[PDB]
Amino acid sequence: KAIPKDQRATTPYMTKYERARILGTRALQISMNAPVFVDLEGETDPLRIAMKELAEKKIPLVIRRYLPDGSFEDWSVEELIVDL
Amino acid sequence: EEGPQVKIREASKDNVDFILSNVDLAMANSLRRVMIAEIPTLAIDSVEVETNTTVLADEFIAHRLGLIPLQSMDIEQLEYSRDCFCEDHCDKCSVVLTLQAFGESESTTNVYSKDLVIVSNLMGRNIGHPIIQDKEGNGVLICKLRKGQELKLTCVAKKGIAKEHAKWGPAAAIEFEYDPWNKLKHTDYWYEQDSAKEWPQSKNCEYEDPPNEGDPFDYKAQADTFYMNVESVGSIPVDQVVVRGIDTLQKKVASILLALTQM
Amino acid sequence: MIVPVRCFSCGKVVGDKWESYLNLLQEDELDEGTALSRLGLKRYCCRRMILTHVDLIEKFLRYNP
Amino acid sequence: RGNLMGKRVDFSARTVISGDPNLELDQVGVPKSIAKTLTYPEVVTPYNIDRLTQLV
Amino acid sequence: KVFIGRLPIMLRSKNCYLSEATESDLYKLKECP
Amino acid sequence: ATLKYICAECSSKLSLSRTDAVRCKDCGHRILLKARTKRLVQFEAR
Amino acid sequence: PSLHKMSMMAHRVKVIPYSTFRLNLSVTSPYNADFDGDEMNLHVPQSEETRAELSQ
Amino acid sequence: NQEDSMIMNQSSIDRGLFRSLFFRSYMDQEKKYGMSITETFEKPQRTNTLRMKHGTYDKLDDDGLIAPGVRVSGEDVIIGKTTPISSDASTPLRSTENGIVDQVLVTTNQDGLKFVKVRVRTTKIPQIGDKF
RNA sequence: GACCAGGAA
Ligand SMILES: [Mg+2]
Ligand SMILES: [Zn+2]
Ligand SMILES: [Zn+2]
Ligand SMILES: [Zn+2]
Repeated sequence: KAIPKDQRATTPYMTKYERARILGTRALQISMNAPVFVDLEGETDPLRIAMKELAEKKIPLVIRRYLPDGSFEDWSVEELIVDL
Repeated sequence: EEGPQVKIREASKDNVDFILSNVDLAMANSLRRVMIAEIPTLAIDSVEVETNTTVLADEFIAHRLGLIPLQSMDIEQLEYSRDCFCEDHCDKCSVVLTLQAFGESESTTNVYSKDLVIVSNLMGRNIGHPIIQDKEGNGVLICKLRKGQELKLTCVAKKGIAKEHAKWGPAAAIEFEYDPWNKLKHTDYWYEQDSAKEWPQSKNCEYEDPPNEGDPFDYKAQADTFYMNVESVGSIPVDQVVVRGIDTLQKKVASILLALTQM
Repeated sequence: MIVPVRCFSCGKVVGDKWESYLNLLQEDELDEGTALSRLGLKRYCCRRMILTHVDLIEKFLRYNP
Repeated sequence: RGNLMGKRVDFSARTVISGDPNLELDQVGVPKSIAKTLTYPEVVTPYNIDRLTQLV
Repeated sequence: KVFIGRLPIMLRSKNCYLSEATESDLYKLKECP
Repeated sequence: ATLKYICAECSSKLSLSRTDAVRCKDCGHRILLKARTKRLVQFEAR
Repeated sequence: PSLHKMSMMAHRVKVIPYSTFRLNLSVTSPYNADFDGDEMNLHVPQSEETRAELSQ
Repeated sequence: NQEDSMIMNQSSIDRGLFRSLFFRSYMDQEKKYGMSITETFEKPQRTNTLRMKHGTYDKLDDDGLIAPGVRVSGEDVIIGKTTPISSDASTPLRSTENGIVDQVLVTTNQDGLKFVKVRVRTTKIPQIGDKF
């Protein structure tokens, strides 16, 4: 039933899988002519556009992390650390 | 006399043993490569077959026909069919050969390269005649027949080079050696006991001074002097394989300058 | 199955030499290592070409149409 | 076990392998023949629209 | 007297034609010696 | 002038057309062959 | 057989001639592959999402 | 030639090393349906069926056969056959394959059926994935 | 297409 942001306990870093899904999802959406929130500086490959959206933390997505019990923490890709 | 030099050691219809001197090895090698791979020759390249009653399959025969050496002396005044202007081929770019054979005898009847005959017009240039070095003058035994065995086909020979198919190779093996006493140490001799005893001296050891062990190793040294031997299949006379190769290579090195210039 | 024209390895013309090698054998009663050499076959790639050839066509021939 | 946990699948290919000293570690040499059979569904987009039209 | 089916013959068995056949017989018979 | 088929064993030409029953002439056998197209085929000698 | 993670790995395509899949010699061992005639399967993703999964 | 593969001399291959003939022989017949309802070796066209192979019927003579000498390839139709109904059955060359019709053979089944075998030769030249 | 049988990195 979702955990309040001030009580979140998971890694504040982004996981290989989170990132691969984030990049993949945006690139899909970009491929489908969705709005791009970055200057494609001559870019044209939706992945690289997405890798670039991610590099500038302008991806308006949220990872909803599920706990084994069913509850969850929502994390903004804004706020996730990407030393990954 | 000038730059690189030659001395000829033996010579025949089809073998030139000689010595290159005062040259880059790379150069000596390039000539070797060119001689093998890039000197133009005529060989049968298309075979239309009207009748075949042989134990040998159409293409099996076709393939052999490509390997019969043809007179390629004046080959440079035949055009590459690719550049000639006719649709397909003409007299300007190709020689037409014809082969008809029928087992007349009871005993097995033999189809030799001698049984080819040039139908096209030669414009009187040395070309297309099958090479025959044969003692009884039959040339390559193409195929064998029994009785109702009939072979009727037609050949179109074109200009080409070994890079495209080996059938166009004017030269067979090319013997190439240097520094027969390993004085450059360009090789390290495998041995059980004595590198000297196990490894046979080359004929060319006679043509350079033995190293004499009371001597420091000459690192300054460099490979010039190369004992070569060219052997011609016959489509072109040996000497010409050497020359034309020299020429062919040169033409290449030239085309480079020429492109350098349209640049 | 019939003599190769030209040795695979080096490319020396070989298909003319067949009947000679057969004759250097039967009539001259030379042995192979000489019969081959008499035909100026020296680089062993060319030696093997003739020495180890099995001329099956001569069998194929014996069937009829 | 054989229809659900596993399946025969579309967009797949197989052939003899051989190794290359001249490929980079993470690439694979694909025969032109297979390249021509195997497809990728690309969406028409302003980014690709000309290149895409070119291939078509 | 009476017919009772057919027995497949092993080639080159006593009962097969090729048993007694000669080399040139075979070649003529379209059969590899 | 022109054949359709060839006897297998005796190899006489046999120029028959459909609905004729398949069998050689003088030769008993029933094997019969096709005889190549007059449309001369060509090969590169490579 | 595919007993490893490493038994299926993502590669960059390089379309080339001849009819073999060519691969870098050093990736030979995690596949268990030798060129004594062994064939190999190649699957091709269809979604933008799935190629991501592969490359990432 | 690393790891149980080998380098082979192209020049040698040309000169004829390791080349092979390869033959495949396709086969067919007309199957009677008791009361003389039979099939047919023939080259068919359109005509009320429309259910027939999607490659060239044109290599066929009028006996639904190819004369041996012709290049085939793809699903060229090597044999033509037909079935009635109360108006296809043709045998295309193996999709993956190609070659030259080598021998064609027209004869009878132990019954009395039109029985046919078509052989096709190809030469196979040593190429890269080939094993030795 | 079932089913049986035989042979491969
Ligand atoms: Mg293996
Ligand atoms: Zn011309
Ligand atoms: Zn040789
Ligand atoms: Zn007959």
